[PDB]
Amino acid sequence: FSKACLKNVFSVLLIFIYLLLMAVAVFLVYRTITDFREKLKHPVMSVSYKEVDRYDAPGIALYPGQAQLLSCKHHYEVIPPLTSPGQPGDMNCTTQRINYTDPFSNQTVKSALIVQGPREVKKRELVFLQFRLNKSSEDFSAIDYLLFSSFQEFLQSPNRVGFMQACESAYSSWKFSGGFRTWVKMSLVKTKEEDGREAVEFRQETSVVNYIDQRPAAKKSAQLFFVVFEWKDPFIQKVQDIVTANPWNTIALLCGAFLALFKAAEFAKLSIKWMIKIRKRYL
Amino acid sequence: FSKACLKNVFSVLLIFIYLLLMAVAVFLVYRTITDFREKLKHPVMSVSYKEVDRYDAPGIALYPGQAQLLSCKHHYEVIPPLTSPGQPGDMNCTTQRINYTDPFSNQTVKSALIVQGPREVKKRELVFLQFRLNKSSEDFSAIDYLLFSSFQEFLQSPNRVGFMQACESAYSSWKFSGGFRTWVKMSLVKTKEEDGREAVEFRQETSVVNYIDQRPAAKKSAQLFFVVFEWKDPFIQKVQDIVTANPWNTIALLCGAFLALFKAAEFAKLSIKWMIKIRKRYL
Amino acid sequence: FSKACLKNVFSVLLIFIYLLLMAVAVFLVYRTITDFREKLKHPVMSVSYKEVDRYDAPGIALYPGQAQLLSCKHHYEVIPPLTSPGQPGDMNCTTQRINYTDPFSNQTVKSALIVQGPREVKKRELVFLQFRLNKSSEDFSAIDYLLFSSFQEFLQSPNRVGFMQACESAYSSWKFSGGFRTWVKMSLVKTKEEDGREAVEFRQETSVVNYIDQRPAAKKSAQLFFVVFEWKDPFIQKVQDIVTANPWNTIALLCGAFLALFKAAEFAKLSIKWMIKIRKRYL
Ligand SMILES: *[C@@H]1O[C@H](CO)[C@@H](O)[C@H](O)[C@H]1NC(C)=O
Ligand SMILES: *[C@@H]1O[C@H](CO)[C@@H](O)[C@H](O)[C@H]1NC(C)=O
Ligand SMILES: *[C@@H]1O[C@H](CO)[C@@H](O)[C@H](O)[C@H]1NC(C)=O
Ligand SMILES: *[C@@H]1O[C@H](CO)[C@@H](O)[C@H](O)[C@H]1NC(C)=O
Ligand SMILES: *[C@@H]1O[C@H](CO)[C@@H](O)[C@H](O)[C@H]1NC(C)=O
Ligand SMILES: *[C@@H]1O[C@H](CO)[C@@H](O)[C@H](O)[C@H]1NC(C)=O
Ligand SMILES: *[C@@H]1O[C@H](CO)[C@@H](O)[C@H](O)[C@H]1NC(C)=O
Ligand SMILES: *[C@@H]1O[C@H](CO)[C@@H](O)[C@H](O)[C@H]1NC(C)=O
Ligand SMILES: *[C@@H]1O[C@H](CO)[C@@H](O)[C@H](O)[C@H]1NC(C)=O
Ligand SMILES: *[C@@H]1O[C@H](CO)[C@@H](O)[C@H](O)[C@H]1NC(C)=O
Ligand SMILES: *[C@@H]1O[C@H](CO)[C@@H](O)[C@H](O)[C@H]1NC(C)=O
Ligand SMILES: *[C@@H]1O[C@H](CO)[C@@H](O)[C@H](O)[C@H]1NC(C)=O
Repeated sequence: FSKACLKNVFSVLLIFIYLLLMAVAVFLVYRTITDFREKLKHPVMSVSYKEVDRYDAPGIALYPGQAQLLSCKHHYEVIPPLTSPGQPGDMNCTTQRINYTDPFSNQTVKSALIVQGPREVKKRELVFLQFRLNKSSEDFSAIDYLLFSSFQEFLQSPNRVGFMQACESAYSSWKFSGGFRTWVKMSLVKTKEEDGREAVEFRQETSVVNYIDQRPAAKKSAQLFFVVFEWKDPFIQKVQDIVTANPWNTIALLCGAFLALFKAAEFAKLSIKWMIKIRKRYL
Repeated sequence: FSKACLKNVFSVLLIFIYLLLMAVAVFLVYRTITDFREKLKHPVMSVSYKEVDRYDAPGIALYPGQAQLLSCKHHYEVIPPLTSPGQPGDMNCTTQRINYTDPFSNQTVKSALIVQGPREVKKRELVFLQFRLNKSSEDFSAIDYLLFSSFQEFLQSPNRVGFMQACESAYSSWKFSGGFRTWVKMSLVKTKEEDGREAVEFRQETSVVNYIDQRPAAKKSAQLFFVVFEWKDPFIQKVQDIVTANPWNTIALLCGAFLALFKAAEFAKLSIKWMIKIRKRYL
Repeated sequence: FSKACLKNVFSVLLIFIYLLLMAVAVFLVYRTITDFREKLKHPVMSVSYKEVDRYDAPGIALYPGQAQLLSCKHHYEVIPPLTSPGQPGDMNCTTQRINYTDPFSNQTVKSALIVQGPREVKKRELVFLQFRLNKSSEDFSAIDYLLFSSFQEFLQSPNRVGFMQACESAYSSWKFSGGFRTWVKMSLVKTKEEDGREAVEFRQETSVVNYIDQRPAAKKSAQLFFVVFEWKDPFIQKVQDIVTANPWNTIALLCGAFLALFKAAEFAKLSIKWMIKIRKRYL
């Protein structure tokens, strides 16, 4: 009746209390393990993928030098035929300009043009950029570009100079050539270091397409650069410490270890009792 | 004797029965967990690789437009020197032609030429294709291609039109340029969605090689396209829900949780008995 | 006092002995499982990443044929402007030459030039190579290259001929074109087979940049090849058998299975005692 129900309730709450205590002990051991692992250098890391409905707009830092940005536009899955190559027109995108001292030599000041990238991967959104360089005594006509995760973070950055140097430290620098159109499909990788900081890196796939110049031969001295930026897939890659990335495996291992210790203690007590009984029976 | 053996057999079969019951309960809990997980959106997914002796022949959907397929051939690890570039000859491969309305605009009807790809990765099998385009008023001379997993599935597809649209929805579209030879190394990725459907995607690595035209200057108006398709490695990538991909980790976690619950119940019973005995001894 | 301390010490050492025995049994079962898995063909494999402070210098096997290696140099993050393209000069790197019969046809003897690659990824170390080919009646001007893990291993190899054939068996062969500069970012993948042997493979990302030739028109007959080699990131990928790569998950599963078996045995004994008591009470 009432007494049996009260006893059952007391037993259930005591079970819950002991479960809470066991969870606390297991969590403390896991916290100790993670604290030890965080101070290791070069640990083994695991990989995971996560799908996104829409991407945060990335930042494309271009280094045209003397080349003038002729045109930048947003398109969906297709680029309409060029109205007049080599002519300025239709320049309407979110762009910023930043000068910063190169972190590797300190002799050269890099001037970068930051462009907001595309967001809608599931609609094949494209950012199409056209540059024109009048003349250059240098060989290997190319424009260098760099990719970073967020344009908004750069916009609200307190420094905006150390941000660009930190971006240059990342391994996301490439070049695209003149006289060609480069289709770039970018992929996002995020690595979680033991300090808690996130390092963002970009993979790329490229398609290089020759450009046919029907402009007059007198106008062929200038060089035209065409580049297209889009997201390859809605999957973001995440590299994280193998123990920290999957806490549940370590929790299961620790629970098994504790239960094994309890079992071993019970067997030791049983063996002690057995030996005591054997000694008593013998003498 | 007989009685002891019978008792031992009964105990062993009872142990097996209880093990079956525990396995049934653990499987039911795992099934409930997976049913909950399947209705989540954008979960964390794990990656695995599997080696294959031979590949299923893929489907290469090319969009030449006005370009004529001059030649297609299968080679092993090397391509013999061209007998006569720009001339038709040696066109012998499994090819099919399909017209379908583009799923993104519905104004344009895409005409695709499907080619059966290579299978023997361990023999470096190559599919070599040569196209020729007489003239084109458009710039950016390129031919678009798409990759899908199985040519046989397309061959036996009941629709053959929705199949191509679904393939176009996948993120496996690229282009290759004229006046160059493009060596394409493809890699296969298969993603298992929670609905049970498999999404197939292709990664690519490209080598672009300039083509030297020794044909007469009067014949240089036409543009030549050369493309090579082969498998990069015998490893197929598989991306799957992290809980579903490794059921054994979840099984171990659930077994540990159940044993912890049993241990907690035993400790609660022991504590109840201890307190009852203490109360009896005190008064 | 002394007796209680001695009893506690004996109990603790017996607990340790039983824990050692349980660990031995679990390790034996895991060893049996791994021995069974090692004889499987095409198993499921997991992936992990490991960071490195510095890379072991790789081996770049180039196949110039009739092209002469004009220049090879080591640079950090930037290549100074060319003093005089097409002219020999500044050839100072660790290079070796090897002839070996091709393992696929045995009719052709491949002559390879091995170059020691870069090591310091965190300093963006670059290996820059320039070749010059006087004339060639063949089309598709390209130079084939292959990548292998260690130059030192090739240097101390007892055979040096079977080593190159085994390297050619690996899926790390590409080409780079003349009249262009190819920036190659390489990534290292190591696969552990069940036999214990390690297979090394290379991924690559390429940037192709057009080269502007201001040399006199009489000197344009020769073709110039420019290639740059560097490491993309300090992360090495490792693909290994899923059971062997994460032994701790299997250890946790086996510990849970053993504890479940012990629990089932205890429940069977309790049920046997219950039924015996019920039979005694009834009659
Ligand atoms: C495009 O440019 C025009 C003028 O250059 C501007 O008024 C318009 O807002 C721009 N649209 C977008 C989407 O950038
Ligand atoms: C940045 O440097 C460029 C020259 O490279 C020049 O426009 C000026 O010095 C700087 N621009 C601004 C807006 O500070
Ligand atoms: C360049 O200047 C920066 C900041 O003053 C310094 O940290 C770096 O060591 C310098 N590099 C040299 C002197 O090579
Ligand atoms: C530089 O480019 C402009 C295009 O904005 C062109 O009008 C001008 O003629 C070019 N300079 C020379 C010297 O041709
Ligand atoms: C190659 O083509 C010829 C005729 O064009 C045909 O008879 C032969 O069967 C073809 N072989 C292959 C392997 O496609
Ligand atoms: C497909 O379209 C092409 C024109 O693009 C033309 O051959 C014809 O209309 C269609 N071919 C077939 C076989 O239905
Ligand atoms: C194109 O037509 C298809 C099928 O009729 C339709 O689903 C799609 O919304 C249309 N797109 C438009 C009207 O932009
Ligand atoms: C079109 O290509 C064919 C090759 O099949 C060639 O004979 C013909 O002359 C070309 N057309 C023109 C107008 O040159
Ligand atoms: C560069 O070459 C010169 C002579 O060609 C040689 O003396 C020097 O040791 C070389 N340095 C390096 C770093 O290879
Ligand atoms: C290797 O072959 C080349 C010709 O391809 C020639 O130098 C010679 O036969 C061999 N060289 C050496 C050093 O054995
Ligand atoms: C080429 O020679 C090698 C070694 O003698 C042999 O293993 C291979 O089968 C040969 N290939 C042929 C005859 O096609
Ligand atoms: C071959 O190349 C050399 C450069 O070392 C050059 O001097 C020579 O003239 C070339 N041969 C011919 C036939 O031009």
